[PDB]
Amino acid sequence: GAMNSSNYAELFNNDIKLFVDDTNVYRVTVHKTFEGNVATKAINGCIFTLNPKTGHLFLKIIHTSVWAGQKRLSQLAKWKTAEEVSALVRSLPKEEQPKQIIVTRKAMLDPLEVHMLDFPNIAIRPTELRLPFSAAMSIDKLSDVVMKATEPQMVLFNIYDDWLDRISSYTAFSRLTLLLRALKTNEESAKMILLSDPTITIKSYHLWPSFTDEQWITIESQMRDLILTEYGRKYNV
Amino acid sequence: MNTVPFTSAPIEVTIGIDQYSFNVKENQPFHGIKDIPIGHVHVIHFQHADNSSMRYGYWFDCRMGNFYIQYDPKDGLYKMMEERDGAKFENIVHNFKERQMMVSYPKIDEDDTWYNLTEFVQMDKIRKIVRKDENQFSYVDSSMTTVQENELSDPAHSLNYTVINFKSREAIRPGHEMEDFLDKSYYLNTVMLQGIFKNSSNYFGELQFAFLNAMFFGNYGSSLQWHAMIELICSSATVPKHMLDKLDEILYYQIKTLPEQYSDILLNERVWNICLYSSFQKNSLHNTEKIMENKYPELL
Repeated sequence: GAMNSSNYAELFNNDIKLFVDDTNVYRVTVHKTFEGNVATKAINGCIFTLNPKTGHLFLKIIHTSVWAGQKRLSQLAKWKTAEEVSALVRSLPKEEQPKQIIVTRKAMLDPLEVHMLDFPNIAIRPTELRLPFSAAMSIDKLSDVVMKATEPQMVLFNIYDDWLDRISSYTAFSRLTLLLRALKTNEESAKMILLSDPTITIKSYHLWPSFTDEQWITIESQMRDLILTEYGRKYNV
Repeated sequence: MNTVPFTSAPIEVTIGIDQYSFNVKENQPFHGIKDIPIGHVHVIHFQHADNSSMRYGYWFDCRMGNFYIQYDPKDGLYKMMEERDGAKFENIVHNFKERQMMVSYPKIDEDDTWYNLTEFVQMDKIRKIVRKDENQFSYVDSSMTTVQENELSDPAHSLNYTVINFKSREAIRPGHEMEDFLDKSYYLNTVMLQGIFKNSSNYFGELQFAFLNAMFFGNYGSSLQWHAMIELICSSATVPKHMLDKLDEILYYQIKTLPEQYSDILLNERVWNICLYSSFQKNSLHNTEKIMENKYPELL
């Protein structure tokens, strides 16, 4: 059934699984027309497909051309996501195909189940976790490749950089979710914390700065403080 | 006007004949039902007074042979049987009629209800859904499962309704996933109507049979089949005009006949709300929408 805090260790077992987040597939700017009506302009989006055990991120860039002359784009966006995830699974060798796909939004269940009818042994599951994957477009290098794309493109990343050399995938996923939660809650403040010390850089082949174990503890504390500072600013408590 | 004689009535039972029903007392001198209209299928059904568990009964057509009911004290039920000896059967029926030991099928001359519930139902189609080829009549009861229920367990005692599954490779063409899931016209018109049923009459026949088994026996799988066949039409953007007009008449008479007290267990809130208020056909079922809004406004 559904993925929650009770079955959380399941993310880091040796059964291949992918999370799919569709929250950045269909993206628009809302603006006034000359006549004073309102219109949308689509901007490039992405499917966020992540193996939480390995850190492998399959970022399918959704170019604005895929919306041209289409109706009901928020509905189409779920089906285009399911089409591209299905195409990705079919492109992988059998021994790399996931046994489970967990969608972050329940509206993705039917579109993905219908696209994956050919794979009756791949379980399509919702989650009760509130995962901050919408903040993926706050990672500068992911935002850059999406906004520069002139055509549909798949780009592969490791969202954990080299962390798995030093920490388990449970700990790496915890760090990733805390960083994305902070970026989602106060992007400016989160990026300030990540880049305030110019002596710690981002390697060309990485997404995040090259923090030592001790520096990650300080960064992680600063991110929890940002989230609690922001929470006491939202709710006046 | 044909007759279904009873050898006897040794156990107290409520007897149904189509939409009508009668109480018979233990060892009451009851010898059957006369004046049964030729031209229609009929169902004779039973609920024992001492164990209302297992409603059960027999679909038949008096044009296909001479049928009678006889209680079996071993198997503990009223069984339908065929009398091959026409003269013996005529002689039995004449005696029971002369002694007025038979209830008369109580049709009002104005009243087209049974025709309206069975218009497309044919005994030959019933016998393919209910497989027992050595008999010309068909046994159904409360607990019989469908071939679809059995996939998700005795195959011989099953209801072989046509499997309808909206999230199945049968329902969805490769490369038309969104189109085929959101508009089921392909599934209805090409797969089901052209492919399996051959025509709308056979499709409606199965839909009408499913409803009647749901209503008369509280057969859950039958209720699931009735709703699936409604939903497949209502979820199709492209349906022949004659099929929509006929569906509206079929459902009107089904909703009209349903006991008011069983609406809660026989009507699926999600399917009816979707069919009348969200579906492609939300404005195509005027008669059905009006009777549903006036009779079951709570459900909606």
